[PDB]
Amino acid sequence: YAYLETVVREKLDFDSEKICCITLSPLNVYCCLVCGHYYQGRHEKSPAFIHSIDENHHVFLNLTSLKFYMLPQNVQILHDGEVQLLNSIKFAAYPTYCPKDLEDFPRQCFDLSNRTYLNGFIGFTNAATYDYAHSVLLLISHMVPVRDHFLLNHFDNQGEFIKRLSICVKKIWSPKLFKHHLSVDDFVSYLKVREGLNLNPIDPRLFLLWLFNKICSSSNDLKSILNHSCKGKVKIAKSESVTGKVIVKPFWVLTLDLPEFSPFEDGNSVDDLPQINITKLLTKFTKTVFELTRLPQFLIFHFNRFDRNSDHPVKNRNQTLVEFSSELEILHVKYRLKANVVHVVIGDEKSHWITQLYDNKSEKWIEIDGINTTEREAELLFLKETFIQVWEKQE
Ligand SMILES: [Zn+2]
Repeated sequence: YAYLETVVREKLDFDSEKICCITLSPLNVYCCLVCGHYYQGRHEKSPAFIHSIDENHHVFLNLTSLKFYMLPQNVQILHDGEVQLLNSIKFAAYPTYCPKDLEDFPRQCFDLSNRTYLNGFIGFTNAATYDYAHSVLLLISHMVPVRDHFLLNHFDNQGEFIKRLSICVKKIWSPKLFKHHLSVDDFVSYLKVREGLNLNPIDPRLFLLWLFNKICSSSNDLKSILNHSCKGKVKIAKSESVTGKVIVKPFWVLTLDLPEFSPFEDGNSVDDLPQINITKLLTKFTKTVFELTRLPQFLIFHFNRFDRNSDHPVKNRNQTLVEFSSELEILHVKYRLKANVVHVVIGDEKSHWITQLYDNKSEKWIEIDGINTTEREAELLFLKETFIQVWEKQE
């Protein structure tokens, strides 16, 4: 254990692509726990073994089996579980939870630089590229029954996609992060390279639908939980008694169409701009007849901002001001707002996506924009352009 004082936790990032930085191989990759680079190991002549002699760095983590090794001794560090430093590092690579930990989530935590964060309510690097994916991962990680299943189970038997996704969800909730933000560049890049994710354009709705469908085709357990918790159903219906066509359509996400909008009208006050209350968008179902015949525990709405089959879809998007508060009722079933994905503008204008999430325990809204988090007031959330919302059914 003499070498454990050489470990430098601040250099360790386990969100990176798991490849050897010398051979670019993904096979048998180790992380050097002194400098944090990855090396294929661990036999003589391997990059990790050579690194250990030439750079004088001797403590490694096998990134696949999570066992610790001394090199060039080439011996496993046993009882790594009794060693605080080692527990800490193994937890950074693969957070573990028991049911009672979840009872005190979320809570204020501190990263290694003593920056405080509320666990589960953290941001992500490279929002310029992956903001649409950050919002979707946060949404699904904050649906308690889905989150709990990912945090408390292991997924070595359900294929590479489900294992990688489970690890993202486990890190999103980690109360012991070394730094208070995550990278999911490699996860999203893996989806494009190996799981055929190739939508262009893409946005939080298209990616949420893709990700729910991919989860369902990959895991029978998660399929049954998403089907039960998230999947709604709409029924559309119209001397000789005709019964008339009845379609029952399941949905993950219910699209609410906004009133016709002209991008060329300008004004200098909010009362000059079009507005509509969310309850009025739902009139369709609460007044051919449309009915929500299955109301899920989590009801996800999409506000149809974009006409993608016309020129400059972002610039010409429907900017009707959608008004909502934190509660809603649909034919006597009450819901409370839990998540709000907002569209921000930064050839066409470019979309940027930010995610606001509700914490029941402290009763605060936290807005996650890139790695920044800011509290927001509930009554003013609707002033930004809402795109997707998650509502949770109340007893
Ligand atoms: Zn090193």
